[PDB]
Order: sequence, then structure tokens, then C-alpha cells
Amino acid sequence: NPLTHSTPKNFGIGQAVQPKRNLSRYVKWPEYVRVQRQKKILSIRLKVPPTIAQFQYTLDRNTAAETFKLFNKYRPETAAEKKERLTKEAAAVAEGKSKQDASPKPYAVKYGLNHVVALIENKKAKLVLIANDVDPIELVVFLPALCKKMGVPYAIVKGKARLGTLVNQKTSAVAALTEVRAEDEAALAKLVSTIDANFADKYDEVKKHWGGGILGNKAQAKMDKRAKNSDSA
Amino acid sequence: RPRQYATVSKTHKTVSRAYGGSRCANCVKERIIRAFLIEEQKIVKKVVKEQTEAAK
Amino acid sequence: GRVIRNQRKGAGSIFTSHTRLRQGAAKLRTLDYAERHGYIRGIVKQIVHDSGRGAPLAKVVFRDPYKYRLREEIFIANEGVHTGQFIYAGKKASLNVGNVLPLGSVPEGTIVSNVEEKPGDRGALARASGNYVIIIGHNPDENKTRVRLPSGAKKVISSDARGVIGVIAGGGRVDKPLLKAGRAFHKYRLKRNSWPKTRGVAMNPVDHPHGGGNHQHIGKASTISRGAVSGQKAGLIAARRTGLLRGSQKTQ
Amino acid sequence: KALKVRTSATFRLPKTLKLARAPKYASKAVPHYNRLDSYKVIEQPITSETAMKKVEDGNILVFQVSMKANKYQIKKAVKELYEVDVLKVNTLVRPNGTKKAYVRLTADYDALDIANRIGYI
RNA sequence: UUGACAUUGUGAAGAGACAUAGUUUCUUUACUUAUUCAAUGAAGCGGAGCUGGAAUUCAUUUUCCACGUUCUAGCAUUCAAGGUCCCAUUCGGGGCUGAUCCGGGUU
RNA sequence: GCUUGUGACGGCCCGUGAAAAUCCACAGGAAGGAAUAGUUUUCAUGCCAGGUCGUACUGAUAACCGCAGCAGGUCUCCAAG
RNA sequence: GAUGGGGAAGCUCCGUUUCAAAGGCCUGAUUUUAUGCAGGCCACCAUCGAAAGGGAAUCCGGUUAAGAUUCCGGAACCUGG
Ligand SMILES: [Mg+2]
Ligand SMILES: [Mg+2]
Ligand SMILES: [Mg+2]
Ligand SMILES: [Mg+2]
Ligand SMILES: [Mg+2]
Ligand SMILES: [Mg+2]
Ligand SMILES: [Mg+2]
Ligand SMILES: [Mg+2]
Ligand SMILES: [Mg+2]
Ligand SMILES: [Mg+2]
Ligand SMILES: [Mg+2]
Ligand SMILES: [Mg+2]
Ligand SMILES: [Mg+2]
Ligand SMILES: [Mg+2]
Ligand SMILES: [Mg+2]
Ligand SMILES: [Mg+2]
Ligand SMILES: [Mg+2]
Ligand SMILES: [Mg+2]
Ligand SMILES: [Mg+2]
Ligand SMILES: [Mg+2]
Ligand SMILES: [Mg+2]
Ligand SMILES: [Mg+2]
Ligand SMILES: [Mg+2]
Ligand SMILES: [Mg+2]
Ligand SMILES: [Mg+2]
Ligand SMILES: [Mg+2]
Ligand SMILES: [Mg+2]
Ligand SMILES: [Mg+2]
Ligand SMILES: [Mg+2]
Ligand SMILES: [Mg+2]
Ligand SMILES: [Mg+2]
Repeated sequence: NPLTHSTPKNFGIGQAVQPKRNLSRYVKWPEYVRVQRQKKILSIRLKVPPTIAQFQYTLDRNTAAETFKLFNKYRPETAAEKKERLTKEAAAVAEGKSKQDASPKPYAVKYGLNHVVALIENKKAKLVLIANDVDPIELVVFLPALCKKMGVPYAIVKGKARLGTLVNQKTSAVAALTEVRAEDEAALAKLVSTIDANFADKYDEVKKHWGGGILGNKAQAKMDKRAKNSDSA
Repeated sequence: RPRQYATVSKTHKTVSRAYGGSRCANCVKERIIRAFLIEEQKIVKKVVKEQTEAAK
Repeated sequence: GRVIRNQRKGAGSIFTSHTRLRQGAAKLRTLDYAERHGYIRGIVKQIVHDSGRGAPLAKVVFRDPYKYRLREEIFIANEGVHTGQFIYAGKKASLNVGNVLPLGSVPEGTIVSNVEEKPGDRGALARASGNYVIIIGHNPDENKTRVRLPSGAKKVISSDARGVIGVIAGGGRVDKPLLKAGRAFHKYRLKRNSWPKTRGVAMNPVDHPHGGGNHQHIGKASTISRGAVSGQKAGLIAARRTGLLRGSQKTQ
Repeated sequence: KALKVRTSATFRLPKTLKLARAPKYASKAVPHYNRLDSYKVIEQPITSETAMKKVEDGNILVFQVSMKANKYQIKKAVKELYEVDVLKVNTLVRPNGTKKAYVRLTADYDALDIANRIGYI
């Protein structure tokens, strides 16, 4: 309205150099970026066999949250807690004549791959959590089959570091439970039942189902509309 | 010689009219008339094809 | 025996192109947004002689649609284009001499030069002075465009392939006798060390299949098979026929 | 929330923290003393007769000078070692791999005097 | 140069066997992720929506095109002026809009 | 007049007869800038500094290569009656 | 002719902007204080290669046994600060 003025610009072809736009879709990313992205795509364009891709069926966040809820009540000893336990049991044992039992029987989540494997073999685990990320998937693939044969209820859970946080490691391939104070027995079977329903009962059916073969949407839309018109003309 | 133009005052390297040391003052006369006439005909081009849109 | 002449050329020591004075590489613009959705305007700022080349080149400057700057291309001058002309380049572009249009967007009978083999290769076919291609039909499904090349061959390429309307300047250049060695000398002086040519029949046998003998003669059939091996191929390679071509040429 | 917004199409090397050096042991345990002191910059007077003439006529001292020394290091090493103002210094390499300085003093200083004050004659 | 095997994976029609149930093998022709070729300071791809309109309506749209630049050897740059909302009003500065959404497959 | 320099032209080409450093100008208008006093270093004048290596001589029927102070070979400027 | 690379048993061969996360300037921010970060650019991508190519700027007189557009004298010019 003052000496100010409206002067709209004409960004049509042949005039008015294009403005700056969000070229995020076009940037020439570093190869390491490119590789991991196309690795995910190549891993989806193939037909993946059913002994893999029984993964990608990750436990739901709610059931998982309740599983992290219970499992946190059973962390292993911290740094200071063990040195604290020692001097408490180095004193009371060596003089008070405690039968190497000036400390109560511990209750914690069991972890470490080879540890957890033999626990399942020996039928001592009550609930095995398997991460969905393990990069040499062979370290883990045989666990749904193993738990199934051993009557051990298992669950594939998003987060190999999230299993690691609850055991004071940066990461952890697995996390399992064998011992549980009687105050938490009921919450366990409650979780185990939901968990068996999602995985250990669906095993044999998932064992027959391949996965993958999923097109990108440029070749998908070229498919949804090519079979759209060809049939319903 | 080109390095010597740095040892000489600006009046030796320009003339007072627009596009001084750059264009030959008959080209300036031309890029003036061309500019003015095109901006004029450009206005003519719009209201002619505006009336086209109102009657077609 | 020795390594024969045509074998030495591939090493490219004294046989590489004599390139110093060349104007640049003649190329259509990069097939960007403007050219394949609309059209873009430029001015041929100059048409100029390219050393060692038959046809004159056309320097054609455009605006950069993405940065405030002028970007200049090197076209081959199609006959009739001139300094100061406005060249349009795009899918939707007028069918006027000098403009560059996707083969799909010109009627049959159009006569274009510097045409792309696949779309975007910035100019492959019909570049030498006096040549052109003619479009002889279209297949809108698969959007091919059948053309006829200067050889007579009839290739079929994409309708997106780009060509420039008209024929290439400098025609008839090959109707004048060189008239004398020096003209040919200065000719090849600015192309490459291909001239003059000692006949293989004037060398000793170390040098060439045709070499030696107490009279000057080829000694065996000069038609050499495709399957011949390097150092054998000299003469009429894979000749499907031979002798003075009498009767009308012109592919059926 | 949502993604980054890169207006440019080129990815470039992120500008990362480039840390200075905090060595845990020293470099060479003792810094080397001055490799070209004044007493090393000027090695001998040149008392050739053609040079002695430049002392008497042109008010110039001729010195054999370290090859490593430049025109600056001569001018400085002359003032410090002889308490004189140097106008300008011309040098040349003798044809036996030695440097000759033609050192000219300002009009205040008489070269001839400063020449038998250092001793040669 | 020609063949076989390996790199070699996904469909569909058509041949081939236990002797006219689908495991498997080929011929024909599709698919894209291996592999291959090109282009670009990986810039506007694919899908959908806006508004116009050819279109004839067989109930209301069943669709298909479009969907800022062509008398002239000018000029086109400061995240854009305009519009709108903020900072607590300074001089400065930001968001949105201008420039429609969605998928991150550079084409 | 002679040698050389240069100009405006003209002949020739299927030959149309390098590159980069570097220097300037223009288009642009970001910004900064005075009344009780500012902007100005492309105007004049004034201050300081400018390193490192080569620099002699021969260049030829004797200083180079031809076993040599070899009738050979070896790039070029100046040029009186 | 290095370099991310690609060959090759290997000495090494190939590629030179080459399928690479390739780099640095202007000044603002500081008034702990020195240079961290706040803008915006540039995506130009080694280097070697001409004592006849390109190229900042000097002259005259005098002077030595032997040096000089280099010393002396007088008169300039360029570049950087
Ligand atoms: Mg041989
Ligand atoms: Mg070459
Ligand atoms: Mg030759
Ligand atoms: Mg011949
Ligand atoms: Mg011949
Ligand atoms: Mg012979
Ligand atoms: Mg032979
Ligand atoms: Mg033979
Ligand atoms: Mg013969
Ligand atoms: Mg004969
Ligand atoms: Mg010197
Ligand atoms: Mg085959
Ligand atoms: Mg691209
Ligand atoms: Mg001459
Ligand atoms: Mg000319
Ligand atoms: Mg100039
Ligand atoms: Mg000045
Ligand atoms: Mg320096
Ligand atoms: Mg001399
Ligand atoms: Mg002599
Ligand atoms: Mg001799
Ligand atoms: Mg190399
Ligand atoms: Mg150099
Ligand atoms: Mg030079
Ligand atoms: Mg030179
Ligand atoms: Mg003299
Ligand atoms: Mg002397
Ligand atoms: Mg002399
Ligand atoms: Mg002097
Ligand atoms: Mg003076
Ligand atoms: Mg100055």
C-alpha cells in the first residue's frame, strides 16, 4: 500500500531463475549411505526364505514395554554393587562363619549368546528374548527353532541395544529369564502367554511362508494401474 | 597494456554515460530503445490476451 | 616379420588427432527440465570455423535456469542459421530451421541433423558438412521414430531423441578437386597423420602382406575375411562383392 | 519430526573438530642454538688490493660471508659486530664457493677508519 | 568364433514324465534387484490433487487432454516483492504464504 | 634510396592461422555515510621496504662436438661508399 | 605425473576429475579472549613442464688490468606495507 509493491515472480520455463527448493530427494549421498539403503532394498526385492523373515515379525511395542517393565526388575549387579557385596560377604563370611552365604541368591536376567543357548537346551529358560537386528543373522536364526523344540517360549524383540541397555552392555544379541522371585511369577505367565500366541504358536505357519518380492512404488504404481485398466476396461 | 591499467586513474578507463568503458554508445542507444520498446510491447501482449480470455 | 602400418595406429603415438586449434566439442544442450517439458530460448552469438572440420560451428548461449549466469553451448551450424537468431530447444517448440526438437514431435518428412542415438547423448548422427536424417514414420506406442541416415541405413530410435531442424552448413565441399598434393597436405595436417599412403605393394614383405615379388602384385586374393587376425586384415576386409559398381545404387 | 532440508544437491565433507597437538613427550629435548649468529654470518675481511681500494675510495667494506647468509643477515651482522650504519649490501658468489659482501656505509662512517679499527691493513 | 557349465534371480502362456493330480525340464515374453551402458556441480521423477476445457451425459461424471516464456542481437542474481503471523518494538531477525499434497527410486 | 617499425587496405585457404597466469571496466546496489560538521586514498604530495640463484670469457679454420689448436659439423641480432 | 580408486604373483600397470564424504576466502561474532562459531558465498579438485611463447617496473654519462642496463653520479619507474 505504501511505496511498497507487489511484483509476483514467474518461475515458468525460460524466465526468473528457479528459487531454492528442497532437493533432499536428489542429493548425491556418500557411498556408505548409498550402500546401506540399497542393501535394505535388495533385501526386500528378493524372495526371502521362511527361516529368515520369521523375523520382521517383531513383538509389538506394548507387549514389549511390559517385557522391559518386568526385565528391568532383574538387572545384573552394577560396578559398585558387586564390590559392595564382596566386602559385605568378605567380612561376614571370613569371620561370622557364613557358609559362603552372607549374600542372598541373586536373581537377574541371563544373557550372552552361548550362555542362553545351553540354558534353552537344558530346559532352564522360562522366556527368551531375541533381537531382530543381529547382522550375522546366523548367530540367532536357529533360536526360534530351538526354543520351539524345547518348549521354551521365545519372542523376537526390536532392539539389540535395547536388550543391551537392560544388561549394561552397549548391545546384546539375546536376553532370557530362568529365575523369578515369586512376586513376579504371575506377571510372567501373563507375558509368556501373549508372547507364545504371537510367536511360538505361529511358528509352524510362519515356517511355510516366504517373504519379500516387494516392488518399489515406481514399479508398483506401474503395476496397480496396468492391471487396473487391462482388466476393468 | 593490461597490467598498466592499474597505474592510471579511473577517468582513463571509462566515459561518463552508462556502460562507460564497456559498450560503444551506439549499442547503448540500441539496448535502450530495444529495452523500452520490448517493455512497451510486453504490456500490449498482456491486455490483448486478457481480452482473448474474456471473449473466445 | 614386421608390425604392419594399420597395426601401429592403435597405439596412438603419432596417429592421435591434431587437436590444438579445435573450437571444442559440438553438443546439443544437456536434456534438462526445460527441454523435455517446454522449450528454452538462446541466441547464436557467433558461427565459426572449427579447424579440421568440414562444417562451421554455432556458438549458442542460453540462460541457466537454476543459477543467474549465461551458459554457452557449441552447436553445429545448420545451413541458414545466422548471428543473432533465436534458437528454441524443447518438446513444445516451433518447427523452424535451427531449433532442436524431440524426434517424436516433428511430422514425417522433417529434415534434421546432429540427432541423438539414444535420448540425451547430445548428438550422434548426421554431423558432417552436408548431411542430415529424414524421419520416415512413427510408432506412438513405444514412441519410436523411424529415420533414414546419410548412409541410407534406416535406424529406429526413441521419439525423445533430439535433432536440430535443417541440414548442416558447408555442403558441396567435396565437389572441388584438391587439385594438388599440398591441398591434401594442409587438409590432413589439421586432422591426423594419415597422409600420404605408401602402398603395401611397394614395401618388402616384412612390412605388409602385399610386399615383395619381382613384379608389383598382390599375389593372393585381396579380400580378407572378418575372422582374419591382426596383421592379416589389409585390402578389402570382409568384402561381400567387388569390382566396378555398375547399375543404379540407392537401397530399395 | 521430519527430515533435514538440503537446498543443495552436493554432499560435502562435514566440518569436523580439528584438534591441536598436546604432545606427551618433547620434540628434541633441547632447542638448537642460533644456527647463524653474527660471528658466523661474516667470516673474514677481504683484503685484496682491489678490495682495499673500495675501502679507501668508495667507503665500502668487503667481507667473506657465509653462503647461508642473505642480504639482510649481512646488514644486521655488520651493525652488531662493528657499530656502523649500512647503506646497502651487494653480494656475489666468488668462483670458489664463498660469498663476497660489498657493504657500503652511510656518509657518517668512514670505512677506511673502521677498517684499521678492526685491524686489517 | 561356436557350445556347455558357473555368475542366474521372479512371473505367465506353450511343450515335456511317475503312466489326463504338479515336483521338474526346455521353447516363446514379461518382471527388476544381480549384471551392463549413458547423463548430471545426482533439479524438478513417479503417483495424486487443483483449477480450465474438448468431450455426451443414459444419473452424476464413465473419461481423455492440457494445467505461466516466440515480431526485436535489451533486462532476469542478494533465502523475493507482496500478504500474513511472531520478537516485545530499534536498528535488526524469524515462520508461514508466494511456489498443492504424497513416496526419499538422481534420471 | 637502404634497414627496420607501423598503419589503412587488398590476395589466399576442404589450411581461416595457441593456452594460462595476470590487469582493468561495466552491469548490479549490499551496505556505510554530513551541519555544527562527515564520507572520501582510482587527484597531489609525503614514509618504509624489495630477498634467493646466474652475471668472467670463448661461441669457433684454437676456448663446443668431431681421439687433436682436425679444410668437417654446430641456433641467431646489428650491417657504410 | 601424485591422489580415492581399478589391474597385476610382483617390480609395478591404468585412470587425472577419473563411480571419492576431496577444499578456503571474506568478515561478522569477541570486550572472560583468543579465535570458538553466527551468515553467505566457491565446488575451482594436485603438481611438474618455455633462460626463443605469455610477463610489474631504468635510463643516460662516468668508471676497471679484468665487472657493469648490476659499481659511481644524476635523473626515474614498479610492487608491497
Ligand atoms: Mg612382429
Ligand atoms: Mg588426444
Ligand atoms: Mg606423414
Ligand atoms: Mg599411394
Ligand atoms: Mg592407397
Ligand atoms: Mg621396394
Ligand atoms: Mg608376411
Ligand atoms: Mg596372405
Ligand atoms: Mg607381393
Ligand atoms: Mg601393379
Ligand atoms: Mg646478484
Ligand atoms: Mg546361449
Ligand atoms: Mg540427474
Ligand atoms: Mg629480418
Ligand atoms: Mg582472419
Ligand atoms: Mg580494459
Ligand atoms: Mg594513489
Ligand atoms: Mg616471502
Ligand atoms: Mg659479459
Ligand atoms: Mg678464438
Ligand atoms: Mg675445425
Ligand atoms: Mg600414474
Ligand atoms: Mg611451473
Ligand atoms: Mg619465460
Ligand atoms: Mg618469454
Ligand atoms: Mg657506460
Ligand atoms: Mg672494478
Ligand atoms: Mg667485457
Ligand atoms: Mg645508481
Ligand atoms: Mg636520488
Ligand atoms: Mg604504493
